[PDB]
Amino acid sequence: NTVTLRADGRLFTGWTSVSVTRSIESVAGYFELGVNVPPGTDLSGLAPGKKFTLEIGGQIVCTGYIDSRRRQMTADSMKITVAGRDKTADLIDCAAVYSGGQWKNRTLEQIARDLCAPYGVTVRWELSDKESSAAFPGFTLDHSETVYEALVRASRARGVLMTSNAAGELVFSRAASTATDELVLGENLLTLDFEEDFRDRFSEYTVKSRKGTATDSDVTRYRPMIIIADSKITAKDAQARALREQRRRLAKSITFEAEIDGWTRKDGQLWMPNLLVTIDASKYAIKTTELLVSKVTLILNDQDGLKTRVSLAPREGFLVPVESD
Amino acid sequence: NTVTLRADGRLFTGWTSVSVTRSIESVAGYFELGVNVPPGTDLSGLAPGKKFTLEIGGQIVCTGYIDSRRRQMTADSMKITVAGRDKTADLIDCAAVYSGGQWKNRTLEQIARDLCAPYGVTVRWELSDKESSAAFPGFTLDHSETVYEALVRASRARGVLMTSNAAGELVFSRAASTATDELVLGENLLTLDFEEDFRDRFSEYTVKSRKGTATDSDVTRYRPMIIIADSKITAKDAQARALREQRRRLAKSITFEAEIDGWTRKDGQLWMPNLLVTIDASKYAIKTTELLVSKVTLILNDQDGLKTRVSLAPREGFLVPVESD
Amino acid sequence: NTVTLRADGRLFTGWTSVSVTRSIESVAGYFELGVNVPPGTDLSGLAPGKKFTLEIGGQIVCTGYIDSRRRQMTADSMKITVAGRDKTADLIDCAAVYSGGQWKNRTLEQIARDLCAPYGVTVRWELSDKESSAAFPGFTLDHSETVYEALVRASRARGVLMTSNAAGELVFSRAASTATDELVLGENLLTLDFEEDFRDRFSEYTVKSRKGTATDSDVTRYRPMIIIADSKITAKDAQARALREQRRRLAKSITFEAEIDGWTRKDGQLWMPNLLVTIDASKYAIKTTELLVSKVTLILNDQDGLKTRVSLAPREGFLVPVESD
Repeated sequence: NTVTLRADGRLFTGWTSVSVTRSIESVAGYFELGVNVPPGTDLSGLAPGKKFTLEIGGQIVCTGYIDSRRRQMTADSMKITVAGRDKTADLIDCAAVYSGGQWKNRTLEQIARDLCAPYGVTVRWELSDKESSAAFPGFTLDHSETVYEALVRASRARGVLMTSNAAGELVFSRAASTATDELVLGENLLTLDFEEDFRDRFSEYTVKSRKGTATDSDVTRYRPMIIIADSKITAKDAQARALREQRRRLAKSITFEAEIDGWTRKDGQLWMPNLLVTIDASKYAIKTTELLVSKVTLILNDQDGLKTRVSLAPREGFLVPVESD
Repeated sequence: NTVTLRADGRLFTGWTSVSVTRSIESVAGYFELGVNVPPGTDLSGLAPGKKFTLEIGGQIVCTGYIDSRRRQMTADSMKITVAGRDKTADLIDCAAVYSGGQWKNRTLEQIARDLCAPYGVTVRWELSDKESSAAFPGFTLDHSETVYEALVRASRARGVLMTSNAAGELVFSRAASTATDELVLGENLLTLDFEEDFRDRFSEYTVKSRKGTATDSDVTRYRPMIIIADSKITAKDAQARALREQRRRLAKSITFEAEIDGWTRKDGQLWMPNLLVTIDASKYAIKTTELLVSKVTLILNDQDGLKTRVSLAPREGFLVPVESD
Repeated sequence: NTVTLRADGRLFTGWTSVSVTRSIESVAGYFELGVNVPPGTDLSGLAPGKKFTLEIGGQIVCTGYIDSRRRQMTADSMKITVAGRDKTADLIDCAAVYSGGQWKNRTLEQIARDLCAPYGVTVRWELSDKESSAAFPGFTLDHSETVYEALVRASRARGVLMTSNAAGELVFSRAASTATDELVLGENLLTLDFEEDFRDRFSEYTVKSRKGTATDSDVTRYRPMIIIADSKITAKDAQARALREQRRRLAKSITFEAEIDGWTRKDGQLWMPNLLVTIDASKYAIKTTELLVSKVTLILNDQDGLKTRVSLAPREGFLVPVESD
């Protein structure tokens, strides 16, 4: 639909270039808009630091602060490029700070609340299982680490994913488990780039003399990878690390890059990551099972048209094994 | 004007490709010339290692040694590319060596003299204040560090910049403080690319439990960055490091990339870095204060013409805070 | 001639894109084939993990496992790209594993046998001198290092090169010493790119207080490089390391990139690395001595034709100095 940027209380529309990205791998979506402006156009509202809201046809798709403003000019004209990120960008950028220094008997959601507080970021817990909500006997910050880094460690200790959403909140969840969309070649799926790469896949991963391992049945030949770990590591944290490794490789090994027509799914909602979907390219013998959308890039160009780039990988690659500490 | 390369005592002119760069960030300017040569052309003088002098319309703009020679040929023709750097390149490349191993009650200028001596590089002290010239009770080299690295540490201990000039001398100074040129869009300024990027800017920088901090008023929201430092660090060396960090980010955050017509300034001199200037792009509401030229690239191409690329950033980004050791 | 890929027992031909690379620097040649396929084409045999044999006009040029399969499709057509490497790729990828953990009085060839065994890779010893075959009083693996890394250390301890060949075997040898081919500009040599770069060349290299050095007569001015090494290092392992450094720089400093017509040498054999050759570009005053082929890339494209890319550097750059441990 129509792209609108709400900044400095003002409203900006008419962008000739648009690119909005959001992925699981990150705790912050990114956006970038472009357009040529006639001399004498006030751009005071698109200044870095300005609070913004990025809307499309109405529904908000990103809220945070403007990161950058670029003006390229000649005697004749000027091209402006504005870029920003979800409020959660501060968590990725800045140090973890907590009046105390640690927590006692506090859950992940609770520790996140505290870390997020000074950044004015709200935490969104979308889990309803006992394991993930279990409290941490104790949790301590690690010298100057970012909020994001501290939370990766705690979230990893609870086997949950951390992401962000429009509105700019920190969301805790797990890879979608129910398929809700279908990509069909020739219809909503304009182009599909399916890549199966085993260069970094191993038959068995062994961490460190304590030890633990994870195997990968898809790798037909003997291909071991050894990971050196701390001497004092549970047979559990070993098996977990090993497994994390196997899944990370799976994720990067089996991938689909799809070009969708338009920006919305069948149900009208805008494409977003963490959606389980299926692909049908039968014409080329390709019909897939459950693929998780790891990333989405909504673009608008003159030589690209209104398209969405969707990256997908096996759901299993995004399950977070439980690792202590 | 006309580009001439004086090498092996000979004189070479007629280059079809020319690119000469000099920036504050470095202690050595770089150059590269190109041209197609008819079979049977002696290029023995453009051999790597050959001492050279690069002149433009007369005035020398770079002197050092040829670093490389490239010949690309077909049955029909050959394209030659020669590249070199100021004599000071050796200081960036090679180990710091000193018959003794340390100095006692010696100034920065004096320590530089010694380190530069074996490389046949002359030191140019362009400072006349007591602080910068203060002698070092003691100064010691650090296992295999380069001349450049040793001098960065000592120059940092005196809050001064280190650069090179035509003639290839090591120059000590501070960011220019007097504006002497004006870039006007449509006139001498053909194109301007103004970039304001706050992705790496923080509201406060804190180094390390000793501590010290520096804030950045331009960053409206709470965005802290913690820098872990040695336990035994002065409240001074802490505040200094913190401040260095703030300025380095400023430098990379607010930048202008300008395309100037020709190679000379209004007063006839060739463009060079460390010049305080002002920019006027009023047509697009842009009129700036004092910007320091951090880099200059003089180019000559068939599809570029005779132009100069000038990179500018706030002067304050280039002031060197005093840090001990 | 004709490019055929034997995979899954099947035979695939008609590739529109072909690129096969092999270089000394590596223990595994790489290949990649491309072609557009009509809907309904079975590609089950080109699946990652599949054992393959890459033949050209008959003679095999690479044998190993398929690493990747890529399918790019639109409603209209699909482009397939398959890539693989010599069997030896596993040695570069995987951990060194040995039922014991060490060897006693075993030669390089023997240690390689053992390390290679679980990967089903056969060792090819092409040396007949006493030094290289001398047994190691003792040799021990180093926590999780790859087979390739363990063997680099042992092969370095014997001054020999390690490479791979078609058939996918691990070969031990030394840089070819007899010239067997001549590249002549205008004839078999279509284009030549000769680069002489001294930016990373030093007059003297000194390792670490034990010490040892190597000089480089080609560097006319004083340019020292110091390499910090372990305190307990022989005056021998010092001189050796220093020399390795000098040769590595030589290799990257004086280089020729040549475009050969076709894929075969004069004697009919396909171009391969580790061939001593001479170049004659007299038309441009260039007639070289003995250059070693460090790499070869056999390509077939629509806008490139049937060509071979040959990279060459001074033979001396590839002699492996003896370093203990």
